[PDB]
Amino acid sequence: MITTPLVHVASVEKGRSYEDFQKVYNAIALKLREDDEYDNYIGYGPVLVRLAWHISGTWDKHDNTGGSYGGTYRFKKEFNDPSNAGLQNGFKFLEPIHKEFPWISSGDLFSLGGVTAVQEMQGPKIPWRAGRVDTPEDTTPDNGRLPDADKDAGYVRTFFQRLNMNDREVVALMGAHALGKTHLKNSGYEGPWGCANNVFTNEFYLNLLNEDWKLEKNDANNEQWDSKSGYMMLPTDYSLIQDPKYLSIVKEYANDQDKFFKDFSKAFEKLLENGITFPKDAPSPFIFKTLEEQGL
Ligand code: HEM
Repeated sequence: MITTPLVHVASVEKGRSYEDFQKVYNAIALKLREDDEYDNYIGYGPVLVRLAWHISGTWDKHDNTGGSYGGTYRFKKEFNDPSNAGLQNGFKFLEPIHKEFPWISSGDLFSLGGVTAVQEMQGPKIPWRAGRVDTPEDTTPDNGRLPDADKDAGYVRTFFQRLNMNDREVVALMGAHALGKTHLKNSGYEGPWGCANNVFTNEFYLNLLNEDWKLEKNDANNEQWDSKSGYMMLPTDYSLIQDPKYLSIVKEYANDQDKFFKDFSKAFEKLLENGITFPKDAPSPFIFKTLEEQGL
């Protein structure tokens, strides 16, 4: 025995088109607007984006294991990954939604939520594609493919390689750290990254470059970069600044929100599609209208 990389073919939910997804979208979107009290009124947007990434983040380019495709997060093994501590809130918010549209696969719904959360938070438009098919439980990836936080630029670069992401991709995607914040209880990390943490903007790069960062120890006994302004950064975050390579992307993005959003949009979609072979007859990526765009 030899390891051919699996091949995952996207098969659109039987009989669904643009209009159906848009509906899933608006639901998620409306429920975001409605459950505003979550996490100190930060809302469910950031967790939802955290959920889409972590479901895609199990991917291993070599043997085509993990990734969005299978919706394996719905299983225990994955669901209980110490790395996904806190994600249950997102699962919990997506549920009722899955009730209303039972016909959507899990990878599809989970991926779709992140996209929504992104657009709903005024970030860019992320072209999405349907077609992920739930896979059995044995197809769940063992715990541990998710990055550790107490590392450096070397680790982060080596890590992203497994997901086929390059430096510009890594920095673009990291910017999502402007959303939500760290909860000690989840991660051993505590605190926000900046002020506008439920509106997607380039705040993370700016902060990274303009604040006065100091390595301290949290109540969890780990080290984090604290700014006097009350923000924080992970070591992996602070590293985007020690690497010289990384550092000029950060500057470019802190300099142009615009580029930043294009770069992210293209990479986030990639993250969400890693591992899936879409047939050529497959349709194009949809691009959901936001509620606003819809007058809803
Ligand atoms: C080196 C890579 C990464 C590491 C080590 C890292 C780790 C972290 C940690 C530990 C937290 C706090 C979790 C908690 O305590 O609730 C966090 C939060 C989160 N992560 Fe990352 N992150 C990684 C990559 C990224 C990626 C690429 C994305 C999205 C594109 C991102 C999006 C988020 C967001 C939006 C949250 C906020 C979660 C919330 O507010 O509950 N992260 N991540």
